[PDB]
Amino acid sequence: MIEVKLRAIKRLSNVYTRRVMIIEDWNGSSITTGNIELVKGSENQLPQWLAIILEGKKVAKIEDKISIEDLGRILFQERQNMNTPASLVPLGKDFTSRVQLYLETLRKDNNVESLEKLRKSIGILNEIIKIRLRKLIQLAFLNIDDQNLINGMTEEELLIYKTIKQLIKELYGDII
Amino acid sequence: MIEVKLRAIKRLSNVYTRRVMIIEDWNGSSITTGNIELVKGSENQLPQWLAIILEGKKVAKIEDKISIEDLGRILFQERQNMNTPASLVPLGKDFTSRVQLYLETLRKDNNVESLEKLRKSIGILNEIIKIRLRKLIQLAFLNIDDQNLINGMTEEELLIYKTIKQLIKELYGD
Amino acid sequence: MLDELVKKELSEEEITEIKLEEIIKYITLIKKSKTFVSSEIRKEELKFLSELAESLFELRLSKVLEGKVGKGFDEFIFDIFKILKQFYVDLLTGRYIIYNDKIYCIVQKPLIYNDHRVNEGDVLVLPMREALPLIIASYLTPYKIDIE
Amino acid sequence: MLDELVKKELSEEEITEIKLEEIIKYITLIKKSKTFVSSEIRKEELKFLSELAESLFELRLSKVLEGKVGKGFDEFIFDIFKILKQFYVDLLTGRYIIYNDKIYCIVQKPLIYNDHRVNEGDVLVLPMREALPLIIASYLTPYKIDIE
Repeated sequence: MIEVKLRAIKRLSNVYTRRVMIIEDWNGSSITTGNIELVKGSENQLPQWLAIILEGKKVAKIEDKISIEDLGRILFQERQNMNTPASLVPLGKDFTSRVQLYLETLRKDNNVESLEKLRKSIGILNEIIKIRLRKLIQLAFLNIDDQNLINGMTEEELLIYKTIKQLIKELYGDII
Repeated sequence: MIEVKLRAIKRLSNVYTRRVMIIEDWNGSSITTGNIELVKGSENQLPQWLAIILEGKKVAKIEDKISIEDLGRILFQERQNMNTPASLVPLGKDFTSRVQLYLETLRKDNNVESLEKLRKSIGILNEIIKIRLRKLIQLAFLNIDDQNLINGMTEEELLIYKTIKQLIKELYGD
Repeated sequence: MLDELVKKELSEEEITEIKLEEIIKYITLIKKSKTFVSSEIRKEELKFLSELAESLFELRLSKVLEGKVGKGFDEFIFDIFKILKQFYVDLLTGRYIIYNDKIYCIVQKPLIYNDHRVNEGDVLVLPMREALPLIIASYLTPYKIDIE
Repeated sequence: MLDELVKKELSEEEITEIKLEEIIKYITLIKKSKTFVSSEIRKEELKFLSELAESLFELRLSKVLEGKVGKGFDEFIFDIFKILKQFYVDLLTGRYIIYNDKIYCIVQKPLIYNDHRVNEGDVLVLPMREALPLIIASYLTPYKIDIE
């Protein structure tokens, strides 16, 4: 059943809302948004698949991209309370897709500076994943009121968290 | 999440082989065992569903039953190395079925002693499940494939262990 | 769009109640869009919506497999799945009369099989791959062997 | 035996090739057991065997949902499952014409609906709860709109 949820998560990332800065006037339509009118200098919210289409046409530019400075800041804050399970940094459901976009553009450049930022970002990501996963597993066993912490998880981390809590509950019910 | 496979594992345990000491002669047949002829004073191996039917008819008696002393011993051994993930007590594949049968007989008797002994057994099993889940999840997070440890896991625990291993590898390998 | 239904299905353990009006709402938008949405945007968008519709089906069928009780516009789809299950159990537990790859079935409604007219109460011995669709459509009911 | 098929289905990642010859052999065993097995043992054993057959269906259908390719005696059952999914996707992506709960369909074989005779090529508007079983039985196909 995990494979079904993996495909559903991957397909949901295409429709995440992205804050975009309009650089050129453009009026168009889609099934999701209907007819919309974009004006220069105004920030608007668009589905991710449509924001990428309008970016490739030099119509607008995506604003909330992740950077290596953001990855270093997240790793720093995660290291501040490594033994605190409830100290997860709020990332958001679109964090994983934005990271994959930042890493894909680094591979597309093929520059020496881009490949260096690619290796450093992968190293920072590995440390972030280690720290957050350990806090996540401990959080699943703590049985604490988790509503702001769930909002701060990525989509993939939320799947791991709820799968652990469901597996524990199902094993308890099957034995008891 | 794994509800389908948990039911399949439980339904398979009803056909697992159980040691039985025959106390009365009885000859019959089933689809699983075919034509069988039992004899007094001879230990035989029968499926669990057939052994329960013959036990209720006083035809034979089941020998390898779990007891409350066995649960307390498993909990004690589990608390000795509570922070060590690779110190799971080897339980086996038939532990879950024997525990389910132990709680089934206590709830069927409906005696007062069966109630207080049930509450004490639930408190022991809850401590055993929590500690073993701590170690098992940590083994999956550490990604350590030790053949000796995997054998010590029950079928249900092995499923949980592999599901989380595969989930971490797929999410953070993609 | 369909992402709303998929997100809610992914978060809740039980099967969400998706009323048929919700489905009509999204179908109406897909239909109206053909007059003012460009073909380039609409083709890529329909690909994403089709995949989301697959996921919604897969997520809800996964919960049906686990034993959750489904309610909503697609309950008639889940009932067909239960017919497949019951046919599977009856077959493997020896409740059907099997002759080679064929199965005994009792006719329920007037039926044309192999250019031959049969009526209710008749018995027909036909392959399983042809019998099961006719069982789902209530034209046939498998002859069930009474135990003992 | 059923326990062997369930045990192998749990241990294997792909769908095991359960050929029809093995199913017919086990059904013959069940029928032959009626001669020697008492009614008391046979009744209690029916519960555990039907539960194993139920699990075998669930395990194999779960693998179909995850993406495994199904091969064996029950391939015609998985094909019906694919029809349910394709109907689900076509519906949510606006490829059908729906009026409330009814759907436009093209008749494939001579059919009797509401005590009226319809012939091949005719268009019938009928509830989805009644159309889908007739689609699976090849009596109807849904009228498709090309939204591409």
